[PDB]
Amino acid sequence: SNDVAKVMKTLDGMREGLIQTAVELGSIEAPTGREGAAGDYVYEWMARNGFGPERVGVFDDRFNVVGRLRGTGGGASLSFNSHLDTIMAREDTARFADANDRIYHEAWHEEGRIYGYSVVNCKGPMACWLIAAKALKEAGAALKGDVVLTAVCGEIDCEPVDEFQGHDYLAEDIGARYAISHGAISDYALVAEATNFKPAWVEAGKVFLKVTVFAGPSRYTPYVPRPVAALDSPNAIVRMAKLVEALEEWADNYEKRYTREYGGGTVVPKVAIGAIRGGVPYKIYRFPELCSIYMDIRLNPDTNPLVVQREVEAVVSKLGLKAEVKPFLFRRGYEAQGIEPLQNALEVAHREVVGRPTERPGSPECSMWRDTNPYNELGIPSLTYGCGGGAGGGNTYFLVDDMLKAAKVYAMTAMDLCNRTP
Amino acid sequence: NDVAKVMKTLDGMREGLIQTAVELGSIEAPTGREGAAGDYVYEWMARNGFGPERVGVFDDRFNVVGRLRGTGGGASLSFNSHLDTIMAREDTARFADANDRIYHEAWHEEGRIYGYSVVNCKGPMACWLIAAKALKEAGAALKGDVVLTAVCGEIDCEPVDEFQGHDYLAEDIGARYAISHGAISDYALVAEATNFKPAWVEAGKVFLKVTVFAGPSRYTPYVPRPVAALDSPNAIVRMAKLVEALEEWADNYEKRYTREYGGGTVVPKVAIGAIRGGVPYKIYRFPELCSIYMDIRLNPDTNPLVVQREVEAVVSKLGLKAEVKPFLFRRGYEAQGIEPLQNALEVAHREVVGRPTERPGSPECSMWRDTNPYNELGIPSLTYGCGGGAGGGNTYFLVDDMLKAAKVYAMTAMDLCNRTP
Ligand SMILES: O=C(O)c1cc([N+](=O)[O-])ccc1O
Ligand SMILES: O=C(O)c1cc([N+](=O)[O-])ccc1O
Ligand SMILES: [Mn+2]
Ligand SMILES: [Mn+2]
Repeated sequence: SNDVAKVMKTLDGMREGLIQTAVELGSIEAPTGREGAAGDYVYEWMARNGFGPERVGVFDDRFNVVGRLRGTGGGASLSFNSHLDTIMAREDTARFADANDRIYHEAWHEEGRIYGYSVVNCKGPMACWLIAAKALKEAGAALKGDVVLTAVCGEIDCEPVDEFQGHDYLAEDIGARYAISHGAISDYALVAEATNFKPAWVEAGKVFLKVTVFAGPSRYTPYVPRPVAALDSPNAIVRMAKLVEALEEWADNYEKRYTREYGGGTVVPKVAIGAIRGGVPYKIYRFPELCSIYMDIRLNPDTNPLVVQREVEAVVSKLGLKAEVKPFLFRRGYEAQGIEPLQNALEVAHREVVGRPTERPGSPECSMWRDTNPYNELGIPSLTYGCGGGAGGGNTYFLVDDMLKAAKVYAMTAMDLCNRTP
Repeated sequence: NDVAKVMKTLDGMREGLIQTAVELGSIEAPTGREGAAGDYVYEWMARNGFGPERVGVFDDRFNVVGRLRGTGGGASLSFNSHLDTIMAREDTARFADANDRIYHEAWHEEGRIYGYSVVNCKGPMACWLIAAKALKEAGAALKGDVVLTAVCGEIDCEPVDEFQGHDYLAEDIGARYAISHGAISDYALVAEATNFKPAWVEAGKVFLKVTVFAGPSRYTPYVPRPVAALDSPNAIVRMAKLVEALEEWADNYEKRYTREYGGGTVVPKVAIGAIRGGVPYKIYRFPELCSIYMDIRLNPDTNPLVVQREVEAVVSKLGLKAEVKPFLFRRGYEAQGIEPLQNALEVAHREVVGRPTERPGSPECSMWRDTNPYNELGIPSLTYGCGGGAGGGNTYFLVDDMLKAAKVYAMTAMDLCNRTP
């Protein structure tokens, strides 16, 4: 009844705490690889507010933080999940025209909006359910089941390859899936990231390909043969340039050919060339005999990675090029099974706070990697839901009013779902 | 055909097979220190031109992945075995004689090769390493690639409480990591010890830490007696009562959740693997708490939370205050779309062994093996090897049997890798 109203009033009074928590958290430097400090904040925040957190991680400076709001007994568990890492590092001048742009690294309340990529993704939705949990506890809401509060590291799609290995470059393998596999299990799970108040419970897989084109023989610049046809060039960089336009057209058709509609959303799987190199910049007097490209290829839940690899091998084959197409990352995407209880609990809350039925999610938010996948993979029916446009968009701010709305929806969802008997 | 040629090659590789298993089995490599074994296999693969790569989370605990590349257009088959062994010389806490011999060494006697390190799992590993060599030296025609995968951390060690990170990790940095970072293929054969009996279902597991509470703490000259066990201020005493209740629950668990699948019969068992409270060097006050650590195997269709509730209920029935906390959960799977590999292996087996395959023993279907990650990731996978399981514990292989296995592995590959995906 009004045990909802009681909590809602409480949250209305926590607006200033909602802001500060988001800003203090968003202000912390925490790109993937250095989320340690961000975790420490969240651990101690949970600690002060009595959620009894544990650090659950593979490395001592890169870990997940898990706390709980324990219930009276006999109810279903709900996890809330957001990630501690952010996209931009001040380091990476190789990816951004202005790696040191204020919006990439800081977070502030102007207006009544909160700006910062670190807030959109993801500190942000995290602040929303942290506050939401605080409300439930202090309003003394009746919950039979546990609320699991899971702040994870390494959600962002950084992966090791070649000589870039270990602690510095790992992400998802030590993130959510690790936390869940080591205790953070629950009946259902809500991943709080930015959709536009549109729930999604399908997500994409991905396979990463390293395509290395071979050529040669190496020649000192005064001996290079000219003129020669591009595809016959001894310079592997030259050949690769030709392979790139062939691959871009293949990609244009890929996303359309493998578009697929699920109940949880329409998956539009896209392809991008994310990195190139060959050979080394500090020794350029001989062109390279080889040159590599690095491809991000998203998968719908029903696409086998090897199928995609053969398609790419075929593009190369059509050009008459000798190349190695080697996969160095594979993760599966999933659509949730048995999602209705969480779907419904959320739907009820959403119509109360936002006012209309929920809409079908935007394709990009269904066609990415979010941590709904590890939960789903492990039998915890899971969806994603939060305010604002995705940072991949790129949105750069949240409205404070919308964040408050979300925190209300999160709390309401919990009060419904956590009072069911499993 | 091109088969007889391979068989004859294998008949001639008998001493290389022995040498490889023994040199491999001789290396100290309990889970947590599989580095040296990883180094050996890499160099073995390098010598035979399989172009290996090291794929790992740490630079001294890694997986080794190589390929025997095909002409093009066939199905890919992985062969998988693990680099770690069960017993460490350190483990005086689990074995009465931690420094035996069978636990740590490996040697050629009869026409046997002895050593737990050989049964599990250097030897089945040797079997397919040799098989690949035979295939390569005989110039066998294969349309599809053969992927050679030696993984770390297969064995069920897991971090818990204060034991975290590098030293205590196992499965999270092993096979699933290797597969997730490149070692993918169409099908996968995990070579571990069955008795030439294929299995393609495997069990999951949930580990529970159960802590019983009591108190108040008392200096020994003040301890209240007599008191009923369940009322003792000593948490150790209460835990002792709970242990018996849990053993009773365990006896019935395995029968209640027994389940037969197409891939084998799963009988999920329960063991109390560890206990502690409090510390041995401050015993003048009994502990207000005491913990137990439970290994509970799950069939593929059991939700871990269900098991947690069953145990919480056991505690509740005794009037005890306890915390039941899970610290490990992994799912077990039955393979889907296994038929092509099942058939390829069956045909090979009948040719080499002479009779049809028999149904696997329940324990080989009801454990953790690396068929689970492959299946989880959509690569249909079964287990097959020679000899009795180390969990048995068998302590040797017959070399004749090891040779038979390598032949089955080789033939399986020649069939499957020439079918169109
Ligand atoms: O949730 C997101 O929008 C999101 C975006 C990126 N990104 O733009 O790189 C990465 C991870 C994310 O979750
Ligand atoms: O594969 C096995 O038989 C096996 C046995 C043990 N064990 O007996 O402890 C552990 C891991 C294994 O894979
Ligand atoms: Mn995100
Ligand atoms: Mn084994």
